[PDB]
Formats: sequence, structure tokens, C-alpha cells
Amino acid sequence: EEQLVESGGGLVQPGRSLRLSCVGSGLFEEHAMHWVRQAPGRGLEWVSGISWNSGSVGYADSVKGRFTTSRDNAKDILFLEMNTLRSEDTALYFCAIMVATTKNDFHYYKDVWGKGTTVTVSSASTKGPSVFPLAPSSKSTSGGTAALGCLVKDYFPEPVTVSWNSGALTSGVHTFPAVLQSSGLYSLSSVVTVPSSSLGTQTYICNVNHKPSNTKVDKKVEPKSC
Amino acid sequence: DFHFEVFNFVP
Amino acid sequence: QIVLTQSPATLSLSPGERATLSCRASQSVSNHLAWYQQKPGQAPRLLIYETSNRATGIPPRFSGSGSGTDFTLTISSLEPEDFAVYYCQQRNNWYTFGQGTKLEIKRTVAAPSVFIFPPSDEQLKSGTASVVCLLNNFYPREAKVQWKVDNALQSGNSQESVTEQDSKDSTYSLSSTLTLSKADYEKHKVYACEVTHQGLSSPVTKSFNRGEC
Ligand SMILES: [Zn+2]
Ligand SMILES: [Zn+2]
Ligand SMILES: [Zn+2]
Ligand SMILES: [Zn+2]
Ligand SMILES: [Zn+2]
Ligand SMILES: [Zn+2]
Ligand SMILES: [Zn+2]
Ligand SMILES: [Zn+2]
Repeated sequence: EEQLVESGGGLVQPGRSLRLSCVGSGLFEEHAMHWVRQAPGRGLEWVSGISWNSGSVGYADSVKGRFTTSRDNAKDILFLEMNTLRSEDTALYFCAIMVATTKNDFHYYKDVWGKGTTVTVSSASTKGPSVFPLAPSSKSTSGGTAALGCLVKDYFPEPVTVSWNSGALTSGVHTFPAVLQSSGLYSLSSVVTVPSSSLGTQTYICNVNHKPSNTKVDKKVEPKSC
Repeated sequence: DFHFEVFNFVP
Repeated sequence: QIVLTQSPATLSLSPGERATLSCRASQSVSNHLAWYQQKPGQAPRLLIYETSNRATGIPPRFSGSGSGTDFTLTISSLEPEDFAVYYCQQRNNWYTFGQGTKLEIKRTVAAPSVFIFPPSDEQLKSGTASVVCLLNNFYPREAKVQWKVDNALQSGNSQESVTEQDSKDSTYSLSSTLTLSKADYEKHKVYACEVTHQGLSSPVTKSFNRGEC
């Protein structure tokens, strides 16, 4: 029932600093702790690791000389002090315990992962999205089924959540991963496959929510009219 | 100086 | 540190079938190699530790094996759970993950249904213009989406985005967005996205003319 919780993540400018904490349950304790991060749509990369008594510390070459790992058994808190931050360190940062050994063929492993804290490094600044209808037309129709959607353009930072009809509609829905522009802002689309008979009858609302900027948009998507 | 013993052991 | 390369990059199989995933190290990691499983939106999870030992609760259908540089993770007959990303990891010299192997459900070829959307008029009055071409419920994932503006091929102004594999039909969906300045969008008339895919009898072109209903 031991658990790990990270904190300290957030939006920071390049060359600035952030400082993460990872608190294990309770008290010392007799395990090493590690930092593992994942960039959006990329794999896992080991950041740093520190032994149980802080006697041994390592880092990946990508972060060496910029980040510093330390810990305190008395509080059972693990730290990642982050300095000289870059845009490429934008990732989800996991705190993890990864012990495994078969010495004297005595099988012992302990593998605990936090849910992670998010790190976003960019000069851009908080902005709500611009929701536009992707309107069903003859070009969006295909033999009884029509496609409609919403373009969630230029927002920062992540995430946004998109619903249709306040969650009444879920079948045929695709919300795509956000895409980062040259501007440094995100855009995505949410599309849904609906019967083309229901376009004249059924109302379709996409619900976009951007918690960082506190933006709540409800946009109706209509057939394209002359 | 990485020793697998230092980071993996049974408490 | 030690580099770990995983093959296949993507593995496509049907449930009940059986997977072999490779991970090779540049220098010997002895037997300190682990296997992790990860699904969208979840922390990774240990499957195998020290080459061949399963963590508690790991089904017997998973097995690990190898020594030094060559290792393999075997799934004897795959369950729907097991289609995800797999990472080998070494702890001989510090810790290193491989780039990951993605295990996908293999299904019959399905041709994309294509839809183009003109940029809305509220977007155009906002000063931008986005043209969206949508490929919905297709397989395999490899698809070539091409943008033509009055039959002039476009490069550098389009961006793609793909969904994860659908849980029920095991297809993908993809959007290609033509991002143009509104000034350059209102000069031209014909906007087309030409889609080439394994399931199509020939390249499919969906097009519209700026200003049509
Ligand atoms: Zn602890
Ligand atoms: Zn044994
Ligand atoms: Zn669909
Ligand atoms: Zn040493
Ligand atoms: Zn002890
Ligand atoms: Zn050893
Ligand atoms: Zn199962
Ligand atoms: Zn023209």
C-alpha cells in the first residue's frame, strides 16, 4: 500500500528553475529512488537515481550538470532540483522505486511508480483556445454518415478536454493528441461520425475546457449553409 | 562508480 | 550509458497469437534486464525482473530470457490486455530504457473514409485559415496524405495527428491540417487532400472550392 506522490511541476521559462518533490509513504527507509520522465508521445528516459543513504547518485548525460538529485530519509522525500531548463525537458516526470535482485537466488523486487508531475518549459504564455466549427457538408458526408468537429486552436499550455453534447455522445468520437505549432501553442481537433439524416434533426455541441486559462467554450456545429 | 549491489538489495 | 535497441519497432498480431520482442545492448548488461509494460495515460508496470523472473501477478504467458547482449520477451498467446508499449531496461550500469516496442492488434485491411473541411468563416474573420482532412477508421496505420492547392503540391504547411488504436474495431483515425495565412488562402480556389492507402483501389482525392456551400 506504499505510494509515491510528486509535486512541484508546472510552467516555467527556459533557463529558469523548478524543483520537484517525491514523498513516499511514511518514514529512514531502505530503498533507492529514481527520476524517470516521458516527453509527449515519446518513450521513457531515466533521469537520475540516488541510493538509500544518498551515498551514490547518477544522472543521464542529457541533464548532467543542470539537475541535482537529493533525498531525506527522515521525511522520506526525494528531490529533483532542476536548473538551466530547456524546452526539451518538457515531459511528465515520474518518481519510482526500482529494486530487483536474485542474490543467493532469493527473489526480491519492489517496483512502485508515482503518477507523475508535468513540466512545461517554454517562453509562451497562458492563452485560451479558439474553438471553430468543422461544419458537415457534402464533402464531410459519405453514404449515410457525415463527419463534424471542432478545431481547438492556439492554446497554451496543456491539457484541454473535449466532450460532445455534455458527454451524451461518445460513439464515433475522436479527439486527437494536441499538435505544437511553430508559434509554441497547441491545436487539436475533435471529430465525430454521425448519421447524415440527423444533421437536420440533431444538435451537436462540442464542449472544450482549458483549465490553465479557465476557458469554458460550448460551440454548436451546424451544416454549412449558403 | 555504479554498483548494482548499492541500488538493489533486500532491506 | 548502455544503449538498448528494441525490435520490432511495431509488432502487429492477433489475440491468441504469440509475440517475440527483442532488445539488444551495446555492451553486456549481465542478467540485470527488466521488462515494463505501459498503456496510454498510465505509469509503466514491471513484468519481468532479472531477465526471467515475473513480478507478482504477472500471467505465466509472459516469459523472459537472454544473457549479456541479446534478450527476448515472449508472450505465449496474447490477451487483449497485452497490446501496449514494452520497454526493456538495464540496471548493470545505472539505468537505461530502450526506445520501446509497440504491440498492435493485427486486423484485415480497412480503407479510410476521407473528409475535407473548409476553414470556418469565424476562423477566417479571426485572421487564420485551417484546412482539415480526416481519415477515419482505417488500417493499416501507414497512410500518405497529400495537400494540393489548385494542383500545386504543398510542403511544410501541413501537420498530422493520429489517434490510438480503437478498442472495438482496432482501426486508426488521422487528421492532416493545412495551416495557411488567410491572405494566401483567399487567393486560391481548389483545395484537395489526396489520400493513398493500402485499402484503396486508387488514390482518393477529396476537394472543395473556396466559397462553396
Ligand atoms: Zn519509502
Ligand atoms: Zn531463481
Ligand atoms: Zn470514427
Ligand atoms: Zn565503485
Ligand atoms: Zn536492512
Ligand atoms: Zn551483476
Ligand atoms: Zn485477460
Ligand atoms: Zn490559385
